Amino acid sequence: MKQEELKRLYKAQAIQRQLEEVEERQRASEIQGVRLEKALRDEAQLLQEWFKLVLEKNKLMRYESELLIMAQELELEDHQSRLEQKLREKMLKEESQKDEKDLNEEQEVFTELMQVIEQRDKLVDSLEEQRIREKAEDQH
Amino acid sequence: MAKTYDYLFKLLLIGDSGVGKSCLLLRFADDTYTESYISTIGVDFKIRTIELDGKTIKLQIWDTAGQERFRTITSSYYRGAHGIIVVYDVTDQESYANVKQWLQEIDRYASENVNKLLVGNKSDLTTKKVVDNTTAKEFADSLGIPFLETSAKNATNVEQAFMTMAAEIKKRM
Ligand SMILES: Nc1nc2c(ncn2[C@@H]2O[C@H](COP(=O)(O)OP(=O)(O)NP(=O)(O)O)[C@@H](O)[C@H]2O)c(=O)[nH]1
Ligand SMILES: [Mg+2]
Repeated sequence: MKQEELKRLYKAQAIQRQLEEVEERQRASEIQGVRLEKALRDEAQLLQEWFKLVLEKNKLMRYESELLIMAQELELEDHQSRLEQKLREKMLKEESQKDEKDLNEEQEVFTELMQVIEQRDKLVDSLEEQRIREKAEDQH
Repeated sequence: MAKTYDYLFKLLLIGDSGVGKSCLLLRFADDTYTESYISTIGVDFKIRTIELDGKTIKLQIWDTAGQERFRTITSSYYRGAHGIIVVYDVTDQESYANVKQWLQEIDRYASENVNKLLVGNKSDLTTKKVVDNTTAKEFADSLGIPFLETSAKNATNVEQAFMTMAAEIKKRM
């Protein structure tokens, strides 16, 4: 019995099927590229087909990289959920009652939780760091 | 699939423990709500992307613990924010008084031109309301800061609050 960790695994499953659909368009796209190189030898019909292929290849490249992050995001969101729960259980005790080994691992979960949240933020930032160069690339 | 966005805005929620900072974030980002009170451990954030005028903005909404034991943790995250919502409880006078100290926490640790917005949450409980809308409004005007009464419980105005917050960040920079 689960709760809106259900939303997490459905989204995960969706992203993996989206990665698989991209790795097949990537194989398809690269099979065409070798076809048009040999057709290099009107040629306007094939010159614009290879033009479309360049854009298409670049889109799948940008899209794969983003999907891979979205999958790391949900794995971190799941780890955060487990750490947060673990920490709360250790906080149910009153601090007089916890001996020194409690505080050490209670401290440890809290820092691990803060570190999981930091990598969530590093992924958010990296999404912009790659969004900022994509408009430097789309300036053409 | 892929989510393409125009700008990224970092937001912060701050205010006394209990005023409803986490429930507001839950209402806005996940469209849920809980009557259980679970104190925020340190900080957390959630994403929501919004359509404002021409553009798609991605809102990283940081949620801070209101308990003083975490203030040193929570003040790290003031600096890199574009926007900071100060939340108080309509049924608690002392939480509205303490708005002033949270504003001084902003001036101490935030960036000089951070955007600011005042929110009196829990408008639902008309019975035990104590802080009058006009006293708060009056306070907020002539800081040049906007103001709104919300209820995360029944959802009143919470999108408006976050949308207004986005508007004023876009005017700037
Ligand atoms: N009636 C009503 N109760 C609300 C509303 N928003 C929050 N609450 C209640 O107020 C309590 C505190 O909410 P919570 O979001 O946990 O507060 P907080 O500001 O995050 N506290 P902290 O700083 O400790 O994390 C919750 O039990 C919740 O049910 C609201 O709009 N109306
Ligand atoms: Mg909370």
